[PDB]
Amino acid sequence: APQTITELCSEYRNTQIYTINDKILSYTESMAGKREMVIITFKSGETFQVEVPGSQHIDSQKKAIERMKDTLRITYLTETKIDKLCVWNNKTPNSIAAISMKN
Amino acid sequence: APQTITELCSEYRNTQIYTINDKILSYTESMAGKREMVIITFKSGETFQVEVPGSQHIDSQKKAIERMKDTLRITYLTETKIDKLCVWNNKTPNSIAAISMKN
Amino acid sequence: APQTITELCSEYRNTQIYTINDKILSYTESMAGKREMVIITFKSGETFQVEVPGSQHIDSQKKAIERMKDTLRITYLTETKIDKLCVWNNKTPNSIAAISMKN
Amino acid sequence: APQTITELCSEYRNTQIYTINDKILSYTESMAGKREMVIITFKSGETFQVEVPGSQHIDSQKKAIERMKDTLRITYLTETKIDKLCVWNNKTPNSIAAISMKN
Amino acid sequence: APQTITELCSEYRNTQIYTINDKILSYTESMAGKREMVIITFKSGETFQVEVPGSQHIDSQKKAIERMKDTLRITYLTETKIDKLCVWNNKTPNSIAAISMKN
Amino acid sequence: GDTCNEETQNLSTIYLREYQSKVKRQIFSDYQSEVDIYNRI
Amino acid sequence: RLYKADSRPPDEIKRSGGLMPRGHNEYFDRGTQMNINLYDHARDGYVSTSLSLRSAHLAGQSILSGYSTYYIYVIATAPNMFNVNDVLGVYSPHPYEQEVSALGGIPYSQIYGWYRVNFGVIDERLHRNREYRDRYYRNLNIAPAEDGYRLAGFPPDHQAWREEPWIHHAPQGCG
Repeated sequence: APQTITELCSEYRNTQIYTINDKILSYTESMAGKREMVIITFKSGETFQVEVPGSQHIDSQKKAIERMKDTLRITYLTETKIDKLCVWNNKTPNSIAAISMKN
Repeated sequence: APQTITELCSEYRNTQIYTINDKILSYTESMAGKREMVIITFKSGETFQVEVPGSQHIDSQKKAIERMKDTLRITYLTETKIDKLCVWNNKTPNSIAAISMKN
Repeated sequence: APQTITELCSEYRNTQIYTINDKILSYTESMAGKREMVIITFKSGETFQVEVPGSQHIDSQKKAIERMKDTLRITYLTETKIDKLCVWNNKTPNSIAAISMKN
Repeated sequence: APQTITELCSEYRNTQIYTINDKILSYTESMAGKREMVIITFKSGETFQVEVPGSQHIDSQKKAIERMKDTLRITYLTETKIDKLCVWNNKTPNSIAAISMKN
Repeated sequence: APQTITELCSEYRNTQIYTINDKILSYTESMAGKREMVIITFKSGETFQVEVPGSQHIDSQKKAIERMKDTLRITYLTETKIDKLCVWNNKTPNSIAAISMKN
Repeated sequence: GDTCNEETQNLSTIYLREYQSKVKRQIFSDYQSEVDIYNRI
Repeated sequence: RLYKADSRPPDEIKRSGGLMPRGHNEYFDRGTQMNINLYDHARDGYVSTSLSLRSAHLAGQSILSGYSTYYIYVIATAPNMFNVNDVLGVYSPHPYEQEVSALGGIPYSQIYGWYRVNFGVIDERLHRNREYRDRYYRNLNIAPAEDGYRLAGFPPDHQAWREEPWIHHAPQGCG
């Protein structure tokens, strides 16, 4: 299986590793209709979302969508440094595919 | 997708961004039948609720109402400042639709 | 919709406000057959319970009872003071219908 | 319904109350097949388990089993002291049925 | 049942203990389709993973798979010390089966 | 009255216990792990 | 930020949840209940911090003279702290010491970091405390003297419980 976020991110069409190395600057959460989503921002200016569930998501990916929001919320309240993100660079804001944190 | 709460909220009809920039003063949670909801207030006298799950809710929103209640219990406990709220202005008390915390 | 726990408790039959203004002194959790419940006490000498899910409960309540136990555990570990309780005084110990905590 | 752990434990066959008054020494958690379970230990060598979910348990127990493991993780992580344990002594290690904590 | 992670680890096929006695150096989480998994690393230089669910997991393992992901997110975020990992070594990275933590 | 000396000790300890719960809300909230209420009920 | 020089190493300070007074084994220890009195402390449950690195180092040097190593912990401002000259007024026994006391001791999450001091010489390298809670302490400050007054602890016959401002905040049986 992948050993790293870069290695994992090598396998998808339309992905890009981003090196953030920073704690979250903003956290937005919306339960508004069809915008059931989380948007986070870094100081660098980069905005990233965790995309809305839809029928294009295989049931297992639904479970993981809920875990990524939980991880972003608690990363933000603990002010933890996110190291690199793997995002689908073809969506606005870029969609989060994976996330790593170190130390 | 939107990149800010101001932008998301603007996509709805009968919403109102509220800049609160303060921590929650009260938390009330009710498991009473047909009143299973959360109410939060601020120093300012302002009251907001997280709606009872009505029929006009997509299952994605169903899971999202629960998440919003989670977020509000841990913000209340850690005394984290809410920056802006996006709420539905045609309900009393006003209904939370989205939330942001900054820094 | 109710704007306070006093308003909210007042629309139900056989409920009672208890101003507590204290932290929980003890927490008991059970997973024994048919006694799946939580019990809390205060140093006043008062005891309250979160009902076993069962028979005269809406299915929406079922989800809210599980949230109540989670709130009572973390309220206990962090020693946060409960402000008021709305309880069903027709059960022994009395059952909790809603909880409020201030500041 | 019962008001203290000792009243609760007494409606059951093959249960026993252990008085601990101590934090947890170790916590072992397992996702091994047919061995999904938590094991905890105290300085004095008492070892207890939250048993594997299965036909023994009534369906409402399933969800409380899960809540028990959740309580046991945060009690460990926070070094909160456990007051008493109602355990089922018919198996080794003894199965937990109920738990109380006091401050 | 067994009473420790070593007796538990021993009753399996393709397993070995790793004495860790250290905290997690990095945490990688992925919601990327078909690779919804968590990877963790240590200073000793060992990469471990929590598998993607599917058909080597009896329906009970799926509950425990999610719990292990939760446990590893909180231990990492708080710098908690892992005592021992029992992993299936026929997998790359070796895959986690149980975890113990000692206070 | 020595009551004075006993009131100071009590008010002081109530001040400290309030502060300790705030310090516990801060550091114990880090272990709080949220449940999917929907998939276990 | 406030500065307190101490012999105890940060591993120890972490093992105990903070910089303790005598009468607390660790910070949430309600096992030993300590006497808490500000007036008695100042002449008793409080731990003394300074307003500058200079002052803490000086106080550190008399007390810990000939220690080859000690630290100067840099503590955040939060409401468990009280300015001793504002609360005890014309009666502060040591007005030149401009001491700010923490009631209860100082929890480890309130410790911003520390400087190593070798042979009584401060090593300028401030070692940061990764467990310090930045957003929480970032905007918190010392408790206001208003709140201090009811807690001053002057004995019941002390002329202070009948003058401004303590008369308006004297407890049962003081005054």
